Amino acid sequence: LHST
Amino acid sequence: CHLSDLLQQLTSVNASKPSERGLVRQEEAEDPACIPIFWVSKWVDYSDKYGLGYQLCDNSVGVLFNDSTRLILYNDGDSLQYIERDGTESYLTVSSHPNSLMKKITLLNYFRNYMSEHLLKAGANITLARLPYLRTWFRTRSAIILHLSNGTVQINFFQDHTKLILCPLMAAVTYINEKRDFQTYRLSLLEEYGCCKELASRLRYARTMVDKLLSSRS
Repeated sequence: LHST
Repeated sequence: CHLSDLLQQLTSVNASKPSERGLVRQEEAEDPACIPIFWVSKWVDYSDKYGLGYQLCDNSVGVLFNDSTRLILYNDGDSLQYIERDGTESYLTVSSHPNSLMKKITLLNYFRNYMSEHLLKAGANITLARLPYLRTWFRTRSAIILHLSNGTVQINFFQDHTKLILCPLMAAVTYINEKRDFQTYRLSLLEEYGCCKELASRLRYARTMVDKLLSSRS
């Protein structure tokens, strides 16, 4: 559910 | 849309079979004059309730809400742009906004604080005009696809954390690898000089994703  | 130019550029490079060169000279395809101005450095998928929040590499922040409206906060921390479903833009600020936008401004504030305290910033090792906004996005099992209003398409691959930033106006692609090297190629030169199997595979996936965007609009 969230980035790199 | 520029999506059609992008699809053409990608089908052309992929037709050249760039990983089957007698000698691959991928480094020769790099072009520093094509480094993109804008890409997504962080994102938060909260779309089962509110929508998709993101940060651009200039530290501006945006949300594409589930009602397909957009709110963009510039990197002065106060200037706002609201974009209705049809694309109608209004300009406002956090300090002075219509009360109708209080809920959406509150949500953007939550996203922005979270992305200022938490995630790793993609392309951070690389350095108030027309900001692009998120036109559309979707996710597969292996990647999230982000389509910006200036025509760039970014693809973030979940399993190895690599990323593609595709800019049809420069006919260029930026690849961020596992080690967070940030390399910008001219697509015509990848046609000329070839590239490794890994990047060739991402570019094949990229064409299919751009095809999906084209078959999906409005």
